[PDB]
Amino acid sequence: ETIAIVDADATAETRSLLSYLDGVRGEGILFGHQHTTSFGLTTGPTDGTTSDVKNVTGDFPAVFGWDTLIIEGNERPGLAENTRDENIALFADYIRKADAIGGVNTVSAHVENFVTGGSFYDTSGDTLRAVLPGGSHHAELVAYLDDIAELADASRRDDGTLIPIVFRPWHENAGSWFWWGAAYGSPGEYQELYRFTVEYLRDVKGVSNFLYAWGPGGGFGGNRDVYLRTYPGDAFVDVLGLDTYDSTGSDAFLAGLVADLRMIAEIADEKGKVSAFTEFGVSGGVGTNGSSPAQWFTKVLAAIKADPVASRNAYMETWRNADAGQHFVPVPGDALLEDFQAYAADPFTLFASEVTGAFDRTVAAAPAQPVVHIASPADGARVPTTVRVRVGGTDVQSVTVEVAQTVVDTLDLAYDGALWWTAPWSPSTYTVTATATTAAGTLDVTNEVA
Ligand SMILES: [Mg+2]
Ligand SMILES: [Mg+2]
Repeated sequence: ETIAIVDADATAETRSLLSYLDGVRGEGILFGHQHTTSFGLTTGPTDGTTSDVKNVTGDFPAVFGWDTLIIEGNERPGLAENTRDENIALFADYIRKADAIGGVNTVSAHVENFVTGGSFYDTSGDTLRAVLPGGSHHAELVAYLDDIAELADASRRDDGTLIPIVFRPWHENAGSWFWWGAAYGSPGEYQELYRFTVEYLRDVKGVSNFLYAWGPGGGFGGNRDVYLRTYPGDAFVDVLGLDTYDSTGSDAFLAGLVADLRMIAEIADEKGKVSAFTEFGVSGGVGTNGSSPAQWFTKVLAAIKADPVASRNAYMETWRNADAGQHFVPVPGDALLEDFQAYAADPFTLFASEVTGAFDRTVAAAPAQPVVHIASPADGARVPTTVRVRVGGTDVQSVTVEVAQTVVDTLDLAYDGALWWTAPWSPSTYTVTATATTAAGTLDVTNEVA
């Protein structure tokens, strides 16, 4: 078997996981839970071995979700008193335990606001643009990504084998609740953020156990044009996702959801990639500060199962069981408990003990697709600066840039020794076209800038 994978030199276990995730589509959907062994309402103090899901269904989820907030010391097992390095050691320990249980690990990144010192919910500071290549706070993103690379390398089985992780950075960017969202950067600025993240981890740090997930949000009504507006590209994404919460349980909701789920499944099928329901749940959760829409879990599942295309999604993850006010997996006292248990007992939903042959497959990577993109200035950006061009997946002889408004400037770039071909530029709508002469032929790309 030969598969399209973002990291063409990913570990055998990592290519196996991507193979497994595609093959499971339409046969069964893996249930996922965020912080499943680190936050619980029925577990007592957590140590990476107990889960609310296990306690109420008799099995751990098939997908264990985590966050880089652990590294920051803002979420258990991470502690604010700890160094980032000991938080990383705790993080890797919990991933190791999940793997031993038989689950698949996924990691999101609720990244701190580098500019303001605030949280991921602080949308001031112009932080997205500040962390892009050439940005005033770019070094801080680099430091943050180094910690992630460190975590990836610490995530090893007892025998030394790297545990595959589905890394899902910069999620829900079609909305504006996070500082990396749609109101704080053009689609092109977001794309360069995502591309840089992949390239820094894979190419500069040599991370080999990552699959890359991208999930811009939910509620697209099956509109591919809106959904793919911020699509980073085939060379950057392994898993296409969708994040949708509801508390109505209405026919209108389920119809819109099915439309989005078949949309992502079609796109993934066409591209030879995987699609997944990356986040789902009752809005506000199922606790005292949430809702109990009648039979919500089984209604969602029935709507998915009834559709032969919508059901072609590898996993569906719900959110963290923080406290009585805010939790997403029902516990005794919650009206939705029995319905979740019914959802869990459905043969279509897969839990930890039902995950088999995920990591031991023999599969080859398709050769990496050659790419060129202008990292600065990003498409849609407002502009002395440095033009940065990335050429990946091939040997490069030269890179030339033409600025047009009629051509007003021609730049010959030089390789910087690590990532970009660059040149100085001293600049009402410019067109910036990069042309790379490579061993895979001529590649070009055009960014439009104000
Ligand atoms: Mg590598
Ligand atoms: Mg089941």
